Amino acid sequence: HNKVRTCWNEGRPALAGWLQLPGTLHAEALARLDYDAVVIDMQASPIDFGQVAPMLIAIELGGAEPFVRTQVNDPSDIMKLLDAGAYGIIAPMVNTRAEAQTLASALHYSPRGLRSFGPRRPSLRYGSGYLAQASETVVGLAMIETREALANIDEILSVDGIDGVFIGPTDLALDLGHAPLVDTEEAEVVSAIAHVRERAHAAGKRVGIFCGSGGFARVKLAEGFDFVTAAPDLAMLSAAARQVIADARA
Amino acid sequence: HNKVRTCWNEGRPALAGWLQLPGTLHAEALARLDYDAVVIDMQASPIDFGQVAPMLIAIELGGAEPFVRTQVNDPSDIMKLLDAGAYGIIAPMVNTRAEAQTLASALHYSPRGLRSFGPRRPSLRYGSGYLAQASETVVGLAMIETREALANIDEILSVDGIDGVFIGPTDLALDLGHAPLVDTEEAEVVSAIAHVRERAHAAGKRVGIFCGSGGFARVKLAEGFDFVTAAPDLAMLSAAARQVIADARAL
Amino acid sequence: HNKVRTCWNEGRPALAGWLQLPGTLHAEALARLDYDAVVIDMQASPIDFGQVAPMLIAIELGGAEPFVRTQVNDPSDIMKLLDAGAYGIIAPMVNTRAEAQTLASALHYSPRGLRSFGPRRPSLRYGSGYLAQASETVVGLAMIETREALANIDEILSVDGIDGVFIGPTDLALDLGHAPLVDTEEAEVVSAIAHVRERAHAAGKRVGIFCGSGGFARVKLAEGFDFVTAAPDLAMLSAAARQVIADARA
Amino acid sequence: HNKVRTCWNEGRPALAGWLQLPGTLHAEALARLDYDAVVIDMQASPIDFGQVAPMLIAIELGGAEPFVRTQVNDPSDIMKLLDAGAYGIIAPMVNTRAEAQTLASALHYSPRGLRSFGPRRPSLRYGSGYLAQASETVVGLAMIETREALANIDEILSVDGIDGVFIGPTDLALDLGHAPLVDTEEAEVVSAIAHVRERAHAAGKRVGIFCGSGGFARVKLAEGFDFVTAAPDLAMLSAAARQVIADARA
Amino acid sequence: HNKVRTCWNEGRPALAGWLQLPGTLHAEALARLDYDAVVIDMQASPIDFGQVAPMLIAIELGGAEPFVRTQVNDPSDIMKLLDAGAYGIIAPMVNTRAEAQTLASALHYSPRGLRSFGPRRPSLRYGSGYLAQASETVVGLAMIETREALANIDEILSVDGIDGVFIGPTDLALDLGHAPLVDTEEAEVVSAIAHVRERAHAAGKRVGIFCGSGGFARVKLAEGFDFVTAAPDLAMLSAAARQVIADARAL
Amino acid sequence: HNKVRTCWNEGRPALAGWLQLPGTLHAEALARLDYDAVVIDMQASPIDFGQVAPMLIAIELGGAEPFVRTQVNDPSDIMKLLDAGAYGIIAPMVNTRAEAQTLASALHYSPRGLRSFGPRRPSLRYGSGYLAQASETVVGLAMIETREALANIDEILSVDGIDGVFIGPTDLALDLGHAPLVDTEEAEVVSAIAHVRERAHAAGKRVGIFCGSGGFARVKLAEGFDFVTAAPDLAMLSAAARQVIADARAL
Ligand SMILES: [Br-]
Ligand SMILES: [Br-]
Ligand SMILES: [Br-]
Ligand SMILES: [Br-]
Ligand SMILES: [Br-]
Ligand SMILES: [Br-]
Ligand SMILES: [K+]
Ligand SMILES: [K+]
Ligand SMILES: [K+]
Ligand SMILES: [K+]
Ligand SMILES: [K+]
Ligand SMILES: [K+]
Ligand SMILES: [Mg+2]
Ligand SMILES: [Mg+2]
Ligand SMILES: [Mg+2]
Ligand SMILES: [Mg+2]
Ligand SMILES: [Mg+2]
Ligand SMILES: [Mg+2]
Repeated sequence: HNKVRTCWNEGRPALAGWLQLPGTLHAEALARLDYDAVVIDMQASPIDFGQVAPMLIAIELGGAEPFVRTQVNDPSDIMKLLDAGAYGIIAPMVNTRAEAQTLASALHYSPRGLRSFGPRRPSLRYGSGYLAQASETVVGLAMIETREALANIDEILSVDGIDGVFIGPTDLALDLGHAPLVDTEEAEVVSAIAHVRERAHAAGKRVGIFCGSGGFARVKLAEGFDFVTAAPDLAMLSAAARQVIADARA
Repeated sequence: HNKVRTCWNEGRPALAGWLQLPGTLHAEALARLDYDAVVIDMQASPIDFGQVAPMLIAIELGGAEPFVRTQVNDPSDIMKLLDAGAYGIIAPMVNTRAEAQTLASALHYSPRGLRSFGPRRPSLRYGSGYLAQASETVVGLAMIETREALANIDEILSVDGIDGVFIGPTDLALDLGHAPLVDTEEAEVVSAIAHVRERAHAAGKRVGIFCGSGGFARVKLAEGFDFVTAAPDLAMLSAAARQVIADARAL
Repeated sequence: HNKVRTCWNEGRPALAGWLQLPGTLHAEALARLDYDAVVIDMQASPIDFGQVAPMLIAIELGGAEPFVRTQVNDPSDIMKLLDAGAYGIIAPMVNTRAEAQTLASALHYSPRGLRSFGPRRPSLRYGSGYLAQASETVVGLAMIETREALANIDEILSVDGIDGVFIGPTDLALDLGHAPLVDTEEAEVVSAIAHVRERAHAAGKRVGIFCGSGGFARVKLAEGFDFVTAAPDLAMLSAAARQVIADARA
Repeated sequence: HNKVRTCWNEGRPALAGWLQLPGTLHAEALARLDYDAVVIDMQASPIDFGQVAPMLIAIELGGAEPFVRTQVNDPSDIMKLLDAGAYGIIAPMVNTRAEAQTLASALHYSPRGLRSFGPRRPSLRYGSGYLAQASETVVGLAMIETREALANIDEILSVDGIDGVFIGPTDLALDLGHAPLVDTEEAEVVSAIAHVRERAHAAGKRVGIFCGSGGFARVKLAEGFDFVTAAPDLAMLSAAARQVIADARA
Repeated sequence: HNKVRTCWNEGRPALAGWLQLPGTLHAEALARLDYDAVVIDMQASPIDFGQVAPMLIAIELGGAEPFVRTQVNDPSDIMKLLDAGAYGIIAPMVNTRAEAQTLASALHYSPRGLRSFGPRRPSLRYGSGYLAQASETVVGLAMIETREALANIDEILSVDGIDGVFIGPTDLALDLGHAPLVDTEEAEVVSAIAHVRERAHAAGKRVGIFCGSGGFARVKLAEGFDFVTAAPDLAMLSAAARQVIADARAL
Repeated sequence: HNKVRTCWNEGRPALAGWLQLPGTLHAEALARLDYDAVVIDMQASPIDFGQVAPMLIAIELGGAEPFVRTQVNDPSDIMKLLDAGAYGIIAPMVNTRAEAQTLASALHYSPRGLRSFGPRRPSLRYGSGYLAQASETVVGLAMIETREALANIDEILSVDGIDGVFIGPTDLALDLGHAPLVDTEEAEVVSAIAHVRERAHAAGKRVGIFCGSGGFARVKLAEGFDFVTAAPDLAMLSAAARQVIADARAL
């Protein structure tokens, strides 16, 4: 079973890791922590497909559901990843109902979508009965990180075949005319985010958000978020080394 | 100029990072911090030659001195790394004078060593007049992490063409019959490390040490070690994540 | 000369291999067998471009025409591959005349198409006279694997600059509302396939099909197919190991 | 600062290298020569993203501004590269004002464009003030290599958010119905190129051109070109080895 | 637990696959079959360290024990593989007791061997209390494929810290002056293999063998070999394809 | 047939290219020129096993004989390259007869050597009846680039199973106390090279040499060297670019 979906079915949210660094060793290492999922970021990173492919295997062995935030909302790229044992897709810059249908169409075999049939790695996981349950095995979120996304939120949330939406808070803050700051106090950004969540849950759909600290993720979890990511590997690693250095040199 | 040798020339220590994770992005980032050097571990890691080459380029662009802890003390492996712009070499399990001579032979052109001439990247960095300073551009440390190497410390320090030694405290604890624990303070191991430190300085040679934490590294800097590494990327990242998860899930 | 095109000119079909596993050693090994071509599958596989590039070289040394089934019908991806010594392109999910023109446009230098000029590997094969013969050196098939493709078959086959079409029988079976089974007996799927072939040959164009067994490929060859692939490396390798195990344990 | 932009601000053109061969050693080596920039060609080459990523680092260490000629004018591919320390983008086959706006939109953060915010490598170069100066740090050229591009030159040059255009002379010669020859004497091709340059400078925008010899680049430099590339690594390497062989065998 | 050592503990053989082809997709797939272990050949293959690391992860996710046949019997190569989650080691051309001691030294922490401590992947799999069972988590086999190794079988079996040996029948045939043919039954070679088998069991040590076919492997299981590999991916794939082509082109 | 051995059989020299740059595109292109062979330098370069494998395939498709200058003279490294379709081996720093014997052992199947049997690519190229000609399909050269190797030239040439030697003039100049300069004509080094050439031919053995330029290579062909390499890709590319830049920026 999909571990995030089994979180949701058992009435609780998922906490996910977020990797910008390529490779299998930190991926597995983080996956064995009390993360329900680890997201590989193929957008704001040097991670291409050759590197993602072994990292999905690493996360699954680690005991976390492999998730990928794609470079772009592209049906054929999303389908390749599904076939490689990506079991969650987060599509950036989903701004319209049409783009969200485009996302949906990639996540589901006909007749519900137009997903190409060749399930190399999921067939090994789920076996010859994969077709029947393929849809439930995969989690699909549209990212909301523009003013336009915000305006089209109900129409995006109308789209059958996506589990929910995922807030890109830095892109969202920037396009709102504010500082691209993670975990921001900026009142407009904060109200926009709360508005996205309320609309999502009213549409009976799931909402997630990207966090830069445990402190902030704790708060989002308390406010009812279903899928919270904290924190990117490079940011935690950078912060950790800065502390090691200041402690060593004090 | 070698950033580590500059520290040493002004009679100050060098502080170095330590990578077990392949990739250029974290190698550049940590290199931009207040690290004098960044060591790529090619031993206890999934980093092979193909991954190491571009990480060297990134650490150098970062503005730290590129260091490698080799898989093994093998002269052909060491030479190929130096030609790929390793300016720092930490050769593991150097247990005998013969083995220090073998390290030494790789770090120096004839007649001082038998290093092969083909310095693809060094000649790009130091241009004309690289050869004239080749030996000083490179830093070479013999790793002490065995009973045998503890016994043979004086003969290892006698070898002209090495700068000094580098302690592996966990592997030394293990080989002295004790728990292989991070930043060990097992009394006997503490004694053996103190002895190595003193014999390095008595010999006019630099002494360095592997640290798993900022606390231990600060104490080693205070004990006058010349080269302190702190801490491995993977151990810093796992602890960082464990803490972010505990704060996220806290009542 | 293109070995598949020289098959066709000499009044006989091509039998091609089908690789989902990355690497050069099996590629060369299979290429030296009595395969006229080996197809690299960049869709239902972890094969990205970094891995495809050496595999094209391996197949050509092996003595088989390097063919690639792309992730997607994309002009710029197809052009890169041509430039890397892909000499056959099979484009998945070609559903409309417009998408088939899009395919055609990538395969041909102006004025016949809008192929970007920079023929890194074909220049080495064919020399400074490559331009004059570039078109004949490359084989272009549109895949037919949807109901929509089926409906638009004559219009697809109308498009100047494609050699023919290639049936995706599992995607085709699935979208027809049937089991995604290779080498299927399902009567609708079988009639649809026979209909695609008849229309193709009536349009004086070539038709191929993907097979999962030698038994089935034999039949398609007999029915007049011009380009038959059997069988994917992973499927033959999986089947072979299952036999080795049952023989060893009997 | 961007070294090409500082060339232009100081009233002089840029001479750039052009790499079709993957890897870091020749990249750094060429970057330390009296090249102001080195362009990595991801179109007419086997260079994918995994190989480009370390080559950008190599060029920057070498002391030349890392430039990339993309496979295709794609917003999400261009954005990934920016984030990887590509500081110049040359987009091939820019044929219309709309495609040039598409290019522009990728190069600039909102509100001037819709660039996704996650500046992994430029943040390390420029620091926390990167946002304010992001636009100036990057150089954007639209390639003109079709008749259609030629026809739409004023409209392309109208687009705010591109520095200028870059002539693809072989594709341009080919589509003009002439031989795809580098550094061509063909009178129509020569007049078209001179016309592109004149229109560019009249629009107060920058113009570049791809060259195959130092002799030709010298001439383009004299005619007022702002960004001249000479010559592709494989072509110089091939020519050099042919000379070595003829000298050795004489 | 080591799936091979579990087979052995219940006094049953282990059956293992054999990969010469790089990639994670076929390594996972074959690992999901009724193979106890899957050996990655890093000797007679284009598989280097960079490709081997993710194949280990895939075989383990597949649910077979990850095994490696090394390029050479070299302790630093063996240690780096064990730390990357090789739980099974087959070291080629082990011809002398000294060479078995050298294999042995890599497979065990001090004081039983001189394995370096840095178990990145093993500590993730076996968590707390890995060190307490480290030796049993790993399986190490000395390869017998020479005249010299045939002569020295008893002294190789005497070495405490190896589980047993692994026969290379083709390389042994070749070195005994005979055609290097797959699953050879050359009378003299058959005698030499039988002798190795008997001296392994007399010594209380496990004995294994390379098979190129399911037929030969079944006979070896019947002769009581403890570890049988069958058959190499590339040889299984070429024969599979040859047969599909012959059926496709048949009248 | 081996293109180098064919040259030799008709008593003509072989001319070879030399790659320090990873990638298949330039390896194919230069192989299509009038080069008899193309040597991949795995020593003074960032080329590891993973990059070397597909470059061999490209040089062979190019229509030149695939050659490798190894990182080190190590039999397991040499064997794995031959099985990956290296048909030409240049082993560096071969200084003693023992070291030539060690090269020799890797190039030949028993009983003439102890090469492991697993010829994945060679058996694809030469099909049935590869084994019958395996030794002649491969060319092996001992590199002379030291004082020691100059002294021991006669005992190195005595070793049956090597074709001859390959001079590294820069490394030989360096080790003889002189400037390590490209295509050196330092009088003493010229003497040492002439002596090596004469002792190779006296011994009935082939002699080859590293050239950094077409001029030097032409002179060596004229002095009757049997194998001349000219010139490294990276040195040819940097000079080519320097010249294109100087012409571009000229008044
Ligand atoms: Br945790
Ligand atoms: Br963050
Ligand atoms: Br066949
Ligand atoms: Br199939
Ligand atoms: Br210059
Ligand atoms: Br050109
Ligand atoms: K977990
Ligand atoms: K620094
Ligand atoms: K064939
Ligand atoms: K420069
Ligand atoms: K299994
Ligand atoms: K040739
Ligand atoms: Mg965003
Ligand atoms: Mg040398
Ligand atoms: Mg399909
Ligand atoms: Mg063009
Ligand atoms: Mg150690
Ligand atoms: Mg063997």
